[PDB]
Amino acid sequence: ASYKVTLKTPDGDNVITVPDDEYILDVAEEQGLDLPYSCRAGACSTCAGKLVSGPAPDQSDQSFLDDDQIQAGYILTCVAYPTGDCVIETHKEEALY
Ligand code: FES
Repeated sequence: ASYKVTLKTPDGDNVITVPDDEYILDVAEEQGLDLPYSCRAGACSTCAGKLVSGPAPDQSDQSFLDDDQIQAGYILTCVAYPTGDCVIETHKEEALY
């Protein structure tokens, strides 16, 4: 299955198609977007984004955000799979400090 993921970047909004078994960061980069990252292993906050609408992405592979933050919609985009059409704001790391 695939989903329409709207990424709202500081530069502009981009609607891309992401399959249910690929990570959002991976697919965004394939489409020419430049999103932040460092570890790419779910263990830091560099790739953080925030869910604006749509179902929550599958974060079973993330570990850095606290249960509280997954709670509130923060997403580690490097290890997040989409689970429905959704809109995510990227570059949100500063927001977690
Ligand atoms: S780049 Fe470290 S958690 Fe995604």
